[PDB]
Amino acid sequence: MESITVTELKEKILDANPVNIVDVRTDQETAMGIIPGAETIPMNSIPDNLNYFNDNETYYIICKAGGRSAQVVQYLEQNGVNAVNVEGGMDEFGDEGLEH
Ligand code: NA
Repeated sequence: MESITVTELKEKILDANPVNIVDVRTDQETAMGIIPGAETIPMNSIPDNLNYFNDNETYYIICKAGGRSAQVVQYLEQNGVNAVNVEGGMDEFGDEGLEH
């Protein structure tokens, strides 16, 4: 499985194009704020939303703590999707600069 740190993810903002981020937390959690540009698809619904993922692209998956997102990454890869886990989750990403 592939993974990157939150520090690495933030520095990605300084790159040419924005990366694809998928926030798999639940509704009330995302209600507290999300990373600008992130798509919200709860983990439980990932199996029914495979059509969202473009096979030619890569998706960075984030959750509250980093474990559940890793589970989603493995699931996605085993279904032909390119995914990377964001280590530490939103806990480590922090509550600064989020979209409310
Ligand atoms: Na959504």
